[PDB]
Amino acid sequence: EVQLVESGGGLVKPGGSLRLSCAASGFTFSSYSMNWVRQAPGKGLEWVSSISASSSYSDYADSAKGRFTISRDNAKTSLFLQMNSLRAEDTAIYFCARARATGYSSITPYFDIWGQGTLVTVSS
Amino acid sequence: EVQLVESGGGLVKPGGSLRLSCAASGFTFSSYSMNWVRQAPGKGLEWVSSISASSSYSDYADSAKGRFTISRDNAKTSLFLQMNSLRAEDTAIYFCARARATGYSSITPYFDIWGQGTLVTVSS
Amino acid sequence: VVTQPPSVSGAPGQRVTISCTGSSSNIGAGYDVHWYQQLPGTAPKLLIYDNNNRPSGVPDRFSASKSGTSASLAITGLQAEDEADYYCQSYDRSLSGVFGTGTKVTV
Amino acid sequence: QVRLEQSGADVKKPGASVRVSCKASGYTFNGYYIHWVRQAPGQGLEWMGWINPYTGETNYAQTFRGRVTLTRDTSLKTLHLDLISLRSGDTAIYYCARGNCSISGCYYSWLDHWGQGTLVTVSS
Amino acid sequence: DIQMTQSPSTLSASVGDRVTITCRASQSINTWLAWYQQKPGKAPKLLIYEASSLERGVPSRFSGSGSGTGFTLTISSLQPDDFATYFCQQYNTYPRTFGQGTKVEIK
Amino acid sequence: LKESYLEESCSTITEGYLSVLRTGWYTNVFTLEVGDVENLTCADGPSLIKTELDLTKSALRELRTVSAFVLGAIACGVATAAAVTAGVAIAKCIRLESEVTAIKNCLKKTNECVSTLGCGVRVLATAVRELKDFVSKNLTRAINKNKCDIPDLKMAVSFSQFNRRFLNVVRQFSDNAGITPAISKDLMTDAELARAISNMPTSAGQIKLMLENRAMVRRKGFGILIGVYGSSVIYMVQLPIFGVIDTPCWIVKAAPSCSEKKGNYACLLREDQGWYCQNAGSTVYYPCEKDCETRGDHVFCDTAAGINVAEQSKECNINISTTNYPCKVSCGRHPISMVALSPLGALVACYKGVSCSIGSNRVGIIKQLNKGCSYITNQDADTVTIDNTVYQLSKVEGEQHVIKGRPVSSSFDPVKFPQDQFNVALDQCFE
Amino acid sequence: LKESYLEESCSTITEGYLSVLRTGWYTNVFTLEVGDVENLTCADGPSLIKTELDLTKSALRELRTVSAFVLGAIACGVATAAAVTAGVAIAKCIRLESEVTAIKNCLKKTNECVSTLGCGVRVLATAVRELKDFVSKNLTRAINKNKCDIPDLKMAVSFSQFNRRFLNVVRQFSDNAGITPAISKDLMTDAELARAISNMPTSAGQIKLMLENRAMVRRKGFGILIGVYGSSVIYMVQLPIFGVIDTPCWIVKAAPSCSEKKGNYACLLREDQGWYCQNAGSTVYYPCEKDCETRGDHVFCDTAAGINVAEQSKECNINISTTNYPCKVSCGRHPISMVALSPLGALVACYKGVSCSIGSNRVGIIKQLNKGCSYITNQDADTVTIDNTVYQLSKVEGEQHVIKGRPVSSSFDPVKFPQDQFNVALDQCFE
Amino acid sequence: LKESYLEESCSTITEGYLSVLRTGWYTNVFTLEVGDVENLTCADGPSLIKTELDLTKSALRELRTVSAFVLGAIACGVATAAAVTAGVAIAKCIRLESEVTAIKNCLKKTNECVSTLGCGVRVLATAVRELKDFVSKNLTRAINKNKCDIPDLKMAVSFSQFNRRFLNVVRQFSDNAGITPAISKDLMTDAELARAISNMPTSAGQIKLMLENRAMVRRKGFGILIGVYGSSVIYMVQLPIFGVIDTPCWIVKAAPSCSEKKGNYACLLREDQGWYCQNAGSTVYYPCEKDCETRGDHVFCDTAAGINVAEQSKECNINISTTNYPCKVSCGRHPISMVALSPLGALVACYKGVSCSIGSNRVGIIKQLNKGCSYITNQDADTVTIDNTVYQLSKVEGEQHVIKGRPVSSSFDPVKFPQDQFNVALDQCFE
Ligand SMILES: *[C@@H]1O[C@H](CO)[C@@H](O[C@@H]2O[C@H](CO)[C@@H](O)[C@H](O)[C@H]2NC(C)=O)[C@H](O)[C@H]1NC(C)=O
Ligand SMILES: *[C@@H]1O[C@H](CO)[C@@H](O[C@@H]2O[C@H](CO)[C@@H](O)[C@H](O)[C@H]2NC(C)=O)[C@H](O)[C@H]1NC(C)=O
Ligand SMILES: *[C@@H]1O[C@H](CO)[C@@H](O[C@@H]2O[C@H](CO)[C@@H](O)[C@H](O)[C@H]2NC(C)=O)[C@H](O)[C@H]1NC(C)=O
Ligand SMILES: *[C@@H]1O[C@H](CO)[C@@H](O[C@@H]2O[C@H](CO)[C@@H](O)[C@H](O)[C@H]2NC(C)=O)[C@H](O)[C@H]1NC(C)=O
Repeated sequence: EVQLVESGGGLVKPGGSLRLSCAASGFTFSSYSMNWVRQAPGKGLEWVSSISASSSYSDYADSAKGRFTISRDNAKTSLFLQMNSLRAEDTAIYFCARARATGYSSITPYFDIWGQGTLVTVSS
Repeated sequence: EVQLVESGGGLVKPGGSLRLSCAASGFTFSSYSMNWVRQAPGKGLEWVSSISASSSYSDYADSAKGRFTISRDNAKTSLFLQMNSLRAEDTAIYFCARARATGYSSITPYFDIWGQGTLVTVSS
Repeated sequence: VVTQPPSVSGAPGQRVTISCTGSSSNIGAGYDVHWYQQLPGTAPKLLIYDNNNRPSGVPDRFSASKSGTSASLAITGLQAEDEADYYCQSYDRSLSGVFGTGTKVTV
Repeated sequence: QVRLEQSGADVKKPGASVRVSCKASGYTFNGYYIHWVRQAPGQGLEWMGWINPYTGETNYAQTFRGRVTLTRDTSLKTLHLDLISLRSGDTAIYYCARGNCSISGCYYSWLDHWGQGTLVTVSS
Repeated sequence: DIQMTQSPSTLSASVGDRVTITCRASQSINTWLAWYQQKPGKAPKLLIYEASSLERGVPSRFSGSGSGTGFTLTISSLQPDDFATYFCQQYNTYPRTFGQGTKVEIK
Repeated sequence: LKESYLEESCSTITEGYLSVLRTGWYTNVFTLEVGDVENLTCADGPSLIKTELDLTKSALRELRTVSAFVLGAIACGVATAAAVTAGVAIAKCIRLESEVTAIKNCLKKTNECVSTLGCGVRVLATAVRELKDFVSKNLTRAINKNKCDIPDLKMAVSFSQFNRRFLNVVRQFSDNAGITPAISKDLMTDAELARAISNMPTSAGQIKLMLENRAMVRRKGFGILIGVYGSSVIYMVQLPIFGVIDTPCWIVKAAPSCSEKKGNYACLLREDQGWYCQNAGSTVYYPCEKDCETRGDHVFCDTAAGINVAEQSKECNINISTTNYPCKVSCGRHPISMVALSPLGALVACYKGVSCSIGSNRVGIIKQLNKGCSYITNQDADTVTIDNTVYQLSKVEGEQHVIKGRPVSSSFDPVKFPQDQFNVALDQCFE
Repeated sequence: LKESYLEESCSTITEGYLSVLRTGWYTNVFTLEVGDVENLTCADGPSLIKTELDLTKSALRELRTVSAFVLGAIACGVATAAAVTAGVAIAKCIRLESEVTAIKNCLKKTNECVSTLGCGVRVLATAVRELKDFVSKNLTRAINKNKCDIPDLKMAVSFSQFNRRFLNVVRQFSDNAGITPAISKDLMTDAELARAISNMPTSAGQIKLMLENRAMVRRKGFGILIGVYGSSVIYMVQLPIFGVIDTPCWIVKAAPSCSEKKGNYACLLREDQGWYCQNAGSTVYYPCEKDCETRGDHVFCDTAAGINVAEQSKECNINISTTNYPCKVSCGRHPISMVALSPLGALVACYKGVSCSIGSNRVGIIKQLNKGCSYITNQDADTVTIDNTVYQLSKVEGEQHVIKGRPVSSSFDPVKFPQDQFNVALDQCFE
Repeated sequence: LKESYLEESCSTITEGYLSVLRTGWYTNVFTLEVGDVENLTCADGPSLIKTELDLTKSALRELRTVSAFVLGAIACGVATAAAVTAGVAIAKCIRLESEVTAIKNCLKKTNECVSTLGCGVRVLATAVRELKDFVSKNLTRAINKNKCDIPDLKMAVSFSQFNRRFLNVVRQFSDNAGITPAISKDLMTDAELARAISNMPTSAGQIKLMLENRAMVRRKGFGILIGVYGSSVIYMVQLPIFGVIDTPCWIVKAAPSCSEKKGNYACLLREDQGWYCQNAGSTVYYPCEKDCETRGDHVFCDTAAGINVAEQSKECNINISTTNYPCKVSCGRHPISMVALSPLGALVACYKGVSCSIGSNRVGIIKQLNKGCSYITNQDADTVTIDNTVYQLSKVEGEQHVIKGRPVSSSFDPVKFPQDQFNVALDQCFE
């Protein structure tokens, strides 16, 4: 089975720092763009950040920009998100998702394979 | 043997109408332009009409124009000439002749295979 | 911000339509609209991978469309397995990837 | 003037099929869409679909797809609506209408000119 | 699917009076709202195409107004010619959807 | 148009095209007259006239320096050689000093002449005279006492207008070594091509055709530079004669038919693709991709690019399983998934490991295709998707037919060795 | 960049390229407005304006007449067909009178508009208006009482400036039958292409790359003429959407690998040369040289020009001798000595009777090469000499590696018959 | 010229050609000075100077952004890679700031310089200065107080003349992305090319040759853009050094030789067609169909496009039936009737069902040809007719010879299987 599996999420205090790691398996990871999506409890999906297939491009939400850092290892097939200066508003389940685009009419990626999600709780 | 065989010639009163029909055989009829040539008794050959390979083009002599109508069926390999408004001057043998051109110097068709000729008499 | 109705409901076998609405920077900028489904506590499942297009494992009773600044998803033959959240997604020329506010289908 | 001469009435059994017609005139036929729309007596107008007369491309409403099929003859400048497996609920007036376009583009299009609505009766 | 809603369902009126007719969408259809006049037994006739516009041939006493969700058609001084059914039509989406109609009737 | 899908060999034949096949060449010998520009000189130094006059003179002197199986390659090499050899053969005839004198003396009293060369070929001849008239009647009057920084600025602007044609003919022949690939508007104005078309020794059927398809006429022709002669430049324009017209033509396109047995693929691909026509009861194949050009039903080809093929080759379109004709194929263990776009549809080959789908811009995915060859008619869908690459189908309508039959790659076993073969006859692939 | 020499099969794989693959098209419908030039006339005869006006009118009327296995030929043919078929589909959506009216009416209020066409495609629309403004506001005021030999000579010079764009668009569409193979500056200014790129539903990652590589954007696109509609010409420019980006790509180059058996040569050449990329969990091969243009690490390809190939085809690079995948080769008794220049070095084949050397301009001859294949990394020498033909090596630096292994041509015996074979699988060449 | 028809294999060898083979490159680093056009600005609004100045500035800004077996394919690719790799090596060496300073500083005192670059190559350098002189000495004096509606209209016309060259260099490098395929007149005037040829470090033989064949020089060479450096653009032109001259060269052409066995055809075609030369005690084959160009007896080729072929390969012309050398053929059951036009005649293959004739314009049909291959010397007829397609023969004259012998296709039996084969050695076709 093609699987994404998040790890490294947990409990941190405001101002805290944490590093999520999502292991990719079953697919040619070097071929795909990879995204982090978060869900605040009882709320909707927020896009967090994106990294391109060979790491040459990355983008973040305005909530994450400057604070977070997305990176990948294509040999260990693992996606990483460093989070710095975490806040209570960052309490969410974070999903890694494989990003794919048809590219015929426009370039907007759909997310086809989604990980299990890791919870992150930010509270004093 | 390659053969053209006219039919439908006969006696007509002036103002009458007749439909000549030349069966083509032994050649790939759809590949060739086809013509009608007529010979008044004791006179020379008068060109009557031409039809292109797929009927997309047709031309008539000034005596035939409007009065006559050339047509072809490529599946029954048959060439036809509707003649309306026949006149004494239309008394002639009518030959169907396969038209052919080497368009190197010019496009003027020679007539290579000629039918037997069918005789049309127009008299009161 | 792409916007959706908070909840919709229908009897089994009815047709429910989820609206998705946007602006000149996302759906109106020409960015296509994708749709996602999420059963409680599950990861989201992709239901419509582009405008209109369904991936495998999405029955023909799901349907979607895009129309200028707005998009829609219609679940025909609504069934108990459909009682999930649904999210539209597009891209915003300034905000990058934008999800809608999400809709709970209630059966 | 722009005129859409529609077919007169007809009557059909449930489960039968009907082919409505609309002769276009007074406009450059290929250049403007034709919409077919429906009015069940006692109900509001209902959109069947549209046909592009140049390409013959069509759109059908979700409620008629598979039952309806639109068509045109570009030589007769004539448009047709074919509707299959009629029901008592298809007792309605059917209208032919020429589309015209917003400066936003012809996706945003209204119905300038309409035909005399063909009433069709579906009954035992 | 844009349900259009139209009011009043009929409008008793007299010659010379200022008839005004309202149509409300269920989404911002911008100005993409035509108006049609139907006399009984006749094909409809386009009066207004963009909600403020006016078809080339039609009497200047007809005047459309409004943008977004709500729209109106006004007749500045009604004439005995004008008693008819009227429809709004949105054209922001497919399917094209029409108001249920209103009949302007002689008081 | 009519298209038959040939399920026996994963190929389509689209019929109903009307031939326009180039049988010969009509020559217009242009004389373009520059005049005594090299006898004019400017003393004033800085001048707009001097800049234009020096450019005019330079163009004239540089032009004085200028002077002239895998059947696809073989057919188009032959066609290229035939065209230039025919054109040069006429050019050689016009080169004679007595002949260019004859042409020049004819055009001395008229802008147009017909000449019969000593070779017996008769050619049209056309003068271009506007620049000589300018040089002689106006500029030689303006340049008095070799003064050229004159205040009559209209002269310099006019001069840059009249010489523009001459500079472009020079540029085109200079760049193309005197044999231009197509007839520029500078070589032959539309006002001159319409006149040439009228003068051609051709029927009014071709006249209507050639005036409507003027761009196809202009692109099938070419120019040859003859030379420079006494401040005049001589060149010829070669125009196509379309002496075979309206005969049947059809295009074959094919995609790989593959089948699996013992878990391993056997594939065949037809190699006899491209255009066919009938000429004078012969069937003729046009294997070069660069020759035959299409406009609606009319397909325009060089006859020199044609290879004569037996009429029985049509059996490869109806009975390729059983015909004794050597139907040319490539075969092997090479299941290439691909889309062969065709006039009325698409040949969609999709095989193990590759996903294949069809869809519409307003409906979504209409169908998922089976492994094998699917002929998707262009009414079935707007698009085909392979590997997530999206292919858009043609809008053109027409009859689509399917000649059903078990694919040959399934009906016969692959030859055990050598299993992969290139452009062989089909009996050599399958046991 | 990283290059591995593959001694087992005399081939190199250069890795480390970043994909920029054309997934789709974006349309800018240009309206160019000429105005009532055909309603103007000149009575004066000789005139600069008349010469310019008559040229402008001729260009407008001629434009009214214009209207639109060996995997390399297969894929690049398919890509050529796919591109024009996609563009003509949009053109046919635009062509409708109602839609060109909608475009034209939008561009009355503004120089730029977005139109959602009735077929659902969303296109930019742009007005080119400068010529109609000149024709109406100035030239029509200047040509009073049909006089045209006016002393306001600035009018005539200006006229030849404003119409220049129009004349070039006409010329380009005339020469190219309405499908111009690259987007001229006359079709679309940089000020318009930058605006179109800014107004195109793509991520800023593509936006930055497209503005940096505007020439690659400009050449991967093309134009189609829609037609002339009174005083205006409608044409569309197609811009590339690069929807697959930053994925891994590599180039294989190979040279003849030969060995001497009974004193006689056995040879093989790898036929699977050219560009490869990964797209969405699949590997795609780009078998023809006319597509994958490359700048720096970025390799730019048409996705329609790709052939999907199994991921296991990488085993024809890593240990081609052991893999059961059918690695495509040609083999035979044909020892061609040659230099396959590669990004980070050169594959040099030299065989009996041919002398092979490497040298530096300052050192002289660095070494004389053994018979066989040698990968000369582009730091080992400045030049390779064969037969006294001197080949220059690339200056560009990178990692170079050697995957050592006994050549297949040596380690396996050639098949007794048929020994010469073309584009066959390797198990068919060697026993 | 001298042509031998080789009846043993339906091929001709035409001899007597004199080599002119490109061995190296001579560089001219042009500096083109545009000047302080970017400091100039127009306040007046509508102006001819403003339109020309804005066009000049825009061309400068866009140029600132621009920066740079089937042996036919393998040879053409190797030659293409070799040329650009050679030229870019010089470009990399010129591109250093210290060197462009050295070039620019040398060209202050003079319009011409020779620079020995640090890479040890010496290059010519040439200043194009007329536009800077105009911009500085006149236009800057005209545009006082940023006024640009200057009544001295001569300024605007002059400006359009002086900048024309700059705009064309920009256009050619913009379209080609910095590597132009031929040396335009805008890149290099005839006066500059003649000056460069004079300076070229070559013998007076090549000097006379290169001055007479300036177009062949100009077409074999190419340009590379170095970049833009403030008010100036640097580009290099590459001129061909013809270091092998006057050596023997010959062309082989062939047509399908077929024979009827059990009523079935056996055919062979020689595939070693094209140009050959002797270089320095080696014979070299030029399979690249685009390279070798002929003028008179002189055949002009890139040495990088050559493939070294054993001297014994001449035995495929002398005794192909008995030579042990692997003469490359294709063979099969494929009787393609065709005309192979050759310098001094034509090979005319005609086979069952195809009629084949020769004629003259005045005689008519001279003869009807027998089935088989006929060599028709270009003195035997004006034309060859196949299927009523008329092929016209050359008029050039020279010795024609026939090396008689029974065709191989008749004298040897075809191999029972695989009978159809491509690019195989002849011992593999015939048992
Ligand atoms: C070339 O010379 C002719 C003849 O001298 C000029 O033609 C005259 O032009 C004026 C208008 O400027 C007319 O009034 C005369 O009637 C014309 N005469 C003839 C005989 O045509 C012409 O202007 C000169 N310049 C150009 C560019 O043609
Ligand atoms: C189709 O609708 C357009 C509007 O989208 C109509 O265009 C108007 O036409 C009148 C008369 O020419 C002008 O006064 C208006 O200014 C036009 N409107 C706009 C927005 O430009 C058009 O008349 C309708 N019919 C046709 C056949 O085009
Ligand atoms: C073209 O015509 C316009 C209009 O006459 C000229 O420019 C304008 O002229 C009016 C007076 O007629 C001024 O009020 C405007 O301010 C002018 N506009 C500008 C931008 O200066 C213009 O000079 C004429 N010529 C050209 C080449 O455009
Ligand atoms: C550019 O400037 C030079 C110098 O001012 C001008 O050269 C003069 O041109 C006139 C003729 O118009 C001669 O009589 C003078 O002798 C020239 N002087 C020099 C120093 O050469 C020149 O005209 C200006 N324009 C152009 C286009 O060069």
